[PDB]
Amino acid sequence: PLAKDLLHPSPEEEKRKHKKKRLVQSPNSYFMDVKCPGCYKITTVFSHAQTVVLCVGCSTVLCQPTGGKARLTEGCSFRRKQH
Amino acid sequence: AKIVKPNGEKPDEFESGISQALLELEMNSDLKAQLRELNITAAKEIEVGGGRKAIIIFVPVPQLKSFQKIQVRLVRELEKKFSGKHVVFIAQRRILPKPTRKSKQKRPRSRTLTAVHDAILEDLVFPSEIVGKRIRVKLDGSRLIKVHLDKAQQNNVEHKVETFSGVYKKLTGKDVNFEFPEFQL
Amino acid sequence: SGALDVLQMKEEDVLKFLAAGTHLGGTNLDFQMEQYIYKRKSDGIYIINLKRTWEKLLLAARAIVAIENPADVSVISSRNTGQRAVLKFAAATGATPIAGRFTPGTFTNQIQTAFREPRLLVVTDPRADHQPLTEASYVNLPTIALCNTDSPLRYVDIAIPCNNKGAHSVGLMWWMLAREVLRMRGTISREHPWEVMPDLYFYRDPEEIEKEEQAAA
Amino acid sequence: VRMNVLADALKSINNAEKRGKRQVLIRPCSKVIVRFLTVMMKHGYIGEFEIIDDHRAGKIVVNLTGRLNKCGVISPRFDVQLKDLEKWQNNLLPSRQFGFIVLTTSAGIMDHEEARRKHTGGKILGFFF
Amino acid sequence: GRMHAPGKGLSQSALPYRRSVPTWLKLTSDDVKEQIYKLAKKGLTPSQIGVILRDSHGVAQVRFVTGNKILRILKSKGLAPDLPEDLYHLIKKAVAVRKHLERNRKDKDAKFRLILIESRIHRLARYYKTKRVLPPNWKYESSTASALV
Amino acid sequence: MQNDAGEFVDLYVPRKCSASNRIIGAKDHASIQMNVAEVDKVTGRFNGQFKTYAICGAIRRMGESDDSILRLAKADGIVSKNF
RNA sequence: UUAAAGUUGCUGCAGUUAAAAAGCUCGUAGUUGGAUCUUGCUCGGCGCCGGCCCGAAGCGUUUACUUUGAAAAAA
RNA sequence: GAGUACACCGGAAUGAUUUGGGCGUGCCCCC
Repeated sequence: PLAKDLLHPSPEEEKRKHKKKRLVQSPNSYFMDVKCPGCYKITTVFSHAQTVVLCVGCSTVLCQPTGGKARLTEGCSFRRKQH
Repeated sequence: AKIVKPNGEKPDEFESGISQALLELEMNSDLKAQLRELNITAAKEIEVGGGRKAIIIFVPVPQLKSFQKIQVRLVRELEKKFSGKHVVFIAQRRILPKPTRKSKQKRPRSRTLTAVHDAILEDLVFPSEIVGKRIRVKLDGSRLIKVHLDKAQQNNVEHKVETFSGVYKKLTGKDVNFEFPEFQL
Repeated sequence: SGALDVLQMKEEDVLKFLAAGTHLGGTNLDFQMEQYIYKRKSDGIYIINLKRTWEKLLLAARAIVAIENPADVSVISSRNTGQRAVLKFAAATGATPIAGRFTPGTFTNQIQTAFREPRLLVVTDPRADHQPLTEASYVNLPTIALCNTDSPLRYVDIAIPCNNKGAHSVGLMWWMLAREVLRMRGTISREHPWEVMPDLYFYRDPEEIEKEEQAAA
Repeated sequence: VRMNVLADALKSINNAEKRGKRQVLIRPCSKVIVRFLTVMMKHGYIGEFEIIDDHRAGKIVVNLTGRLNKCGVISPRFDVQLKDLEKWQNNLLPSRQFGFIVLTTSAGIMDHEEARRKHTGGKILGFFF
Repeated sequence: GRMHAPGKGLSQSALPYRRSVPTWLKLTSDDVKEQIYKLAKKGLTPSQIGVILRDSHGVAQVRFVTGNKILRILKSKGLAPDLPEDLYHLIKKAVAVRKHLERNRKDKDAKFRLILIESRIHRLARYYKTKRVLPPNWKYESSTASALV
Repeated sequence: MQNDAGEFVDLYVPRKCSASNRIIGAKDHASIQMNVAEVDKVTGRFNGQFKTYAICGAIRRMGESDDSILRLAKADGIVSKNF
């Protein structure tokens, strides 16, 4: 349009835009925390896990590598966490 | 007491009194495992706008990370002792001169003016870290840097922004206002 | 409409809007109508925000009443949906009506019989009446067009977003624009219900005309 | 690839001024660029402008007005003297009553009239009228 | 655009604004340094060490928890390889392509890819010679891989 | 335009557009003389004074005259603030 | 032979169809290259009681650019 | 010591007593 404000946009159009084309450099990834129902403790796994990740103790696999976000093993719950 | 100086000047009686206050706090509380090996360099008196006042605490650089993890209770203890003076913690860094052609080992970029001012602005706001900064260049030519802070720890910091502006105007001379964005985080 | 609280939805204008259907539009988005809109839903009908429509209806009413003489306000329609509405609008306000087959060169060719030099143009639909919008470029004519979600925004000055496909919607909005301009002129008060009939500005097909006049007395 | 950052910035702000956009995004930033629009805004050709200060090369958003005709650069940066300044402004400007030449000078980046009245000169940057 | 390809791609990492060790992370510099030491004794590249750390052990970036990046620590010990990993991977790709060529003689496209790879390795080797990393007498021919795989 | 004498010398001054702040030429026939009637604050009837604006023809031909008139109404407060 | 020649285009030309971009890629010179960094340590003077300040033998990143001077035959 | 829930102590409120746990600090397990 003619007069569109670029000082501060709405967060919705910030989320539709590409991460490099945003007003500030903000990644589209996060860190998540999953646990096996048969196990007890909690491991922190990146969202794009990119490889087979194992919890220490050699019990169950957790994530499988894909093109984008990793596929979680069933029965495992994740939480969106902020630093 | 615990006041050290790189040169040969005895500290004045006001900073000696605040040092004796620090010694009676460490003798009072059970923090002697870690505050005993810590030191305070100097302090000043700042007359901010209105009927208020503030102090700056100079802390030497290599044990600043030790001061980070105990900062959340020392500020509360010095407000419960004397509530008429806001305290802040500022790491003391010196500024090496520019390598002009009139006048030597290389000057590192950690000691330059922009890096010292960036580190001072970072260490000025400890419970609320910097999420973004914008610079306003006003019509007369003067500059203005606005600082964005996260939504976490807002209940006790919003009344300190005038003191932060007064400290940063006294130390550097640049007008700084503070804002709190909420939609991104 | 101003910050004063005399020119908003009382209780019933929104009810008339939801009954007529001035809130839901077409099925394609327009880049000049990205703010006069809320969200596309399932079944693919975009929903027009209503307060913005009310504010531009006040703006169009203000622009009409701002000029002193009402005889040189050309109201234009060519589609069969709003032939009666613009004629009774010109009867109510005192405007000059053109209804069906607008002659080219009416504002440009001056030696012909159908010649007029007006001051304000009021257009029912921008896509259907693309010929008055072209003739409004050569002479200084501001215009007001009741726009839609699927209407290009070319040579327009005040856009009122509405569904200009149903006869009830255009008849009601032409009627209430007449109501607003006669209220602003100083003849109609806001305190009492003066209203003649919302159906009095409605176009209706000859088949339903015949069957309802045979059913009724 | 990108070599003259000021040329890209002035081409972008010239396109924004031609199409009537009030604000424009300039993707890289430099001290020479912010000093150039400091000269422009002190002369009154443009208005307020922000700097998106982040950990990369910054971004500049400006508040344009209608007092701007064209922004240009001179590439490569030729050096001029006090004798040859009138030769440049005779064939680079629309009139002798307005319009300015910004040139890099050891006393600071500044317009042609200040460089005339303090008797120094240097390499050229661009023009605006 | 790319160096030897006509296509243009916009796909890279986008590091966040904030420079801080996260509060949920309960690791100091010393234990993650010892873990980097252990995975270096395993025999991995700095890329593999970094992706393993950020995948399994919940670190944003090593540069934000230590004072410097991985390769400066690996050269601070002294067991880091004399051949840099980019040019080593280029030698491995080049010898794989060349070995594909001595059995497939009538393959012009693979010869073209080998020419592009030799261009890449010469262009990287002149930069490593400029930055005083390699001896100036080092050079690559068509039959030198057994000395450096 | 002034001179060194101190008196006006130009024959007339042209108007200014209210959106792009350009002038309107003598042979540009797409200009607007829009007037918006402001009303009394307790009754709502027309008081007598107008509020004029001007938009050049290129902004009309691109099609952004309506949002321009909306921004001028926002600046003048004739339209509601929240909108 | 010069201007008109913006028909030799450095200012300041053209390359879809009028005169015209190598069939395409790699490749050493040549050209062009992202952001950032704000004066002091042996001799003696306009004054004064072993002394304060100033002056100075000695040194205090090289380049391009820019400004002031010298030296620059006459017609 | 288990880490899904539990068997327990030292500080601190009222002379003597002690208030469900988990590590993903915020929502998960027994009522």
